[PDB]
Amino acid sequence: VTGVLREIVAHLREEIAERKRRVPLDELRARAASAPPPLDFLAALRGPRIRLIACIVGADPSVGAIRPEFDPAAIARSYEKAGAAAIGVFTIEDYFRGSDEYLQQVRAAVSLPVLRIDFIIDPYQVYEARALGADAILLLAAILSPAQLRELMALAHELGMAAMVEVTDEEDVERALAAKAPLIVIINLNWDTLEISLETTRRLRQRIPPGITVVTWGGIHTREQVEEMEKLGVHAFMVMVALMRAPDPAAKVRELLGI
Amino acid sequence: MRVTGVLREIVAHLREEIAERKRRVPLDELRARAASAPPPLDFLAALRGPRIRLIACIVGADPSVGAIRPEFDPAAIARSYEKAGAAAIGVFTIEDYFRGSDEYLQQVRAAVSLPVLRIDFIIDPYQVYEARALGADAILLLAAILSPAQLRELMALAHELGMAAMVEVTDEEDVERALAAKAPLIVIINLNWDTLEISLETTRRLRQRIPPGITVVTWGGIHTREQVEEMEKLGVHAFMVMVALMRAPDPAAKVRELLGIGR
Repeated sequence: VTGVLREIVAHLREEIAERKRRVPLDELRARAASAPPPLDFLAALRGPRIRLIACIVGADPSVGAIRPEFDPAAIARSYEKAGAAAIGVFTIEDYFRGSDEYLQQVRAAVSLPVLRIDFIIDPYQVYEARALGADAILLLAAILSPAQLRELMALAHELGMAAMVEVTDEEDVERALAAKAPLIVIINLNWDTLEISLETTRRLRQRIPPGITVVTWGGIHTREQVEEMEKLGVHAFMVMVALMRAPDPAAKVRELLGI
Repeated sequence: MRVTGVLREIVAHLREEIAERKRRVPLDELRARAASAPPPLDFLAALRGPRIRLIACIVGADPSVGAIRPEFDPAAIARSYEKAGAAAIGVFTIEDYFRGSDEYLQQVRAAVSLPVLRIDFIIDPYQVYEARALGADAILLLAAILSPAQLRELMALAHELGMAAMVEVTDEEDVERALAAKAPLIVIINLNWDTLEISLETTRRLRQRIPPGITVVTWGGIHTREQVEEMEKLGVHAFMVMVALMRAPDPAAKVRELLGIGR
């Protein structure tokens, strides 16, 4: 953690302390115990052919200027019809009020496993994701200490959720291999230059032994790329930017799955 | 489809925010605000040197929302960039999703004597008067998104207010649009919009299509002295840096390193 991400962390700490005040762990521990019971995310992620995780940003970039209001429930449903193996919801709760409600509306609308994409630095946030209906969380191996990585993985496992461990480089990969993570996502982003490139998963995928399920995220927008990743042993891919920019996102899901 | 999905949603939010701002601050009030401000400095002149010039860019927002102790202070950051040798300061304002992003541009403007470029998303003449009332000496115009009439209308409004208008180009079609509009100042954006992939290939591929006499800026994926020297060798007159300055431990030393100078 250093730079703009350091400034984000600083804000996250404030927000988390404020939330703990209003809803202490004990109250949230109970809430999570009574949420929709967790589906098996990792299982959805491995069949004969590479699987699609379709990601929704939990926020209306139009901020209400589009009428008929932003409706992620209907969006997720159309992704599910189009063959998506799982839905991802990028929540931005620390910067927008109702973001987490969008995660709940998606959870109610689909039968697929739901991955919550946010920035987890505290055990209290794993409980929050469970209480909102998530079946999986993300963990940033470049950010967390090797102790917190294992503690957060184990607590997710304790609550019934899968934890996908993000890696960006060779040093992140060894840390995830050290924490014995059975589920890794390669983020195709140079964290220094903010350069997106498929070359990251191409170089790094081979440093992950067979047995661990590999997911790839970033720079995928053609069916050619999807077949290339499937040739690489990659069991699933996440798409977010390609969907947000398609004139018909569900049609892009079908194109990416070759349907 | 050029304007689809998320970009359509942003523009739609902009259109609505501009209409609301217009009703609270009408054109004749804002025109007098612009006319009241100290006059814009010459931004084009700051970019014509014998060496390539650095436009050092600051984001006009606090991602910590106040949690960072010592509070975010862009005035002092801009002063450090000026001291280190920048030719101009760019301020990225996000006034359509954060409230007082424009107050940071005013803080920067009071703090330096360099020309100040306002980096934001201009689609309406109202926003050109706004940038001038906030102290801007230059604006950006995205040629790929404006109609030819709109592009020419916004360039002429900027000129009539004494500001420079930097026309952004992303590909060969954009360049021809800019040259057809007789733009004196063009910035090549080093970004494949399709993938959100950043690369200097764009500037290399498009620089020869722009005749001498037109001032060329390059923006995106610049972070080493060798890249700066290569662009200078291409006759590029200025470069914008934002990302590399924020990741830098000492941002003022990085400015000096990109210019190849000491103190």
